[PDB]
Amino acid sequence: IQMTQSQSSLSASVGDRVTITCQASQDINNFLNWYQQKPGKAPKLLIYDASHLETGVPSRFSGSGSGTNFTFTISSLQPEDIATYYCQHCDNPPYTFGQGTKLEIR
Amino acid sequence: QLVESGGGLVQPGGSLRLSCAASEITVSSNYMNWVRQAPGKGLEWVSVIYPGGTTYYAESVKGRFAISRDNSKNTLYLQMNSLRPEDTAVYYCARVMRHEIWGQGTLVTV
Amino acid sequence: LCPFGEVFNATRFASVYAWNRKRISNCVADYSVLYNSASFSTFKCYGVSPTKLNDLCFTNVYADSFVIRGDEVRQIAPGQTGKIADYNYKLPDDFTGCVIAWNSNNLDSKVGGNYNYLYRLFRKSNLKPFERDISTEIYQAGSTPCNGVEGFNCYFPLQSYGFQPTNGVGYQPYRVVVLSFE
Ligand SMILES: *[C@@H]1O[C@H](CO)[C@@H](O)[C@H](O)[C@H]1NC(C)=O
Repeated sequence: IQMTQSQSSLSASVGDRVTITCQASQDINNFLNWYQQKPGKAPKLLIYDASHLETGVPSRFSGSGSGTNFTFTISSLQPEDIATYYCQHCDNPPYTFGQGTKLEIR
Repeated sequence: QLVESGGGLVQPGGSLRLSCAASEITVSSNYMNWVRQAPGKGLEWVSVIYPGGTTYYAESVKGRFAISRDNSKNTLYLQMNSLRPEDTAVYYCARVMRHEIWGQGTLVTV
Repeated sequence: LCPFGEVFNATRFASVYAWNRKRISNCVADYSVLYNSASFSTFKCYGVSPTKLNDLCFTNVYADSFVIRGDEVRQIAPGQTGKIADYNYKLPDDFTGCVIAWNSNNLDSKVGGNYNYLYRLFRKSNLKPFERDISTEIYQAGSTPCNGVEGFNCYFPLQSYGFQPTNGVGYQPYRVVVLSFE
């Protein structure tokens, strides 16, 4: 199992819709978590099991996909949302992280 | 909440006992995760300890570190033995499988 | 004649956290008919070679049944650890028996999600061999009393497999019958 993120940097404007794709080798049925990390802080969990939303994060963040490909969608971008995002396999040990995608505002 | 301590420099080949102190959370009743990060690079997995005492380590670092728990002080301890130069990285202590809460973080350098 | 035909074709199968067991005695075993069937995909035998089963006759035998995922079929074996072999069903290190496992992507493959089979996630200590616990009291995660109220640091100690019709081979349901010989 080798999780991969083909892209490494996506830029957009405030209020735009941004999508991120995470691919997985072999097959993980519905086991994947989306982690967010701000510069210089401790990462915080955003979405668990690729479809259910955590409590506290605004509803504008969403996740979808299944089988091989999964996607993370932001509807309205915000000026204070520059960070790095990771996708982690969390079914059974070992848990392999991804490469990470850094978001840039313009 | 959680807290890490024992960060610093150690000569190649040494050992250390990193401490993760937990408050409001019983360490003897939850899955615990130890995750390391290189400076500026992506996250990598290191270790996990189950509530029942079973423990799993990473494939590339198997047989050099040991995780344990103490109920008297409610703490998690990690003892690294036989380190190397690339072993330097920022480690963390987190809770998994319900309501992840990730602690501030310590730095270990050679 | 033995009642084997009943356990291998019964219309209902219990989940893994409340697995049932049966005792069989005073019958003529016929491991042969099950020694050539191609339906079974994992016919492992531990302690006793499978060929010499017919010749020797024992006193008391036990049969247990579960419904488990594709990955955890390997965990039903002595000296193994994991989320299932340690908190739901564990085998003694001196096991002498058989572990038949076959595929059930037709009878138990519910459409739109079953959410009827559940396995035990949270506990406090490991399990002694052949230990069953049907109790489902609320588990606590901190010093704060929980007084039977679900919420923060108060989790239901069960999880529901998600069996569906289009799942991959690794996650499709499997049915396991473990035979133990006294
Ligand atoms: C279960 O039913 C099928 C269908 O008739 C039959 O082929 C099979 O032999 C039965 N199993 C046993 C153990 O009798």
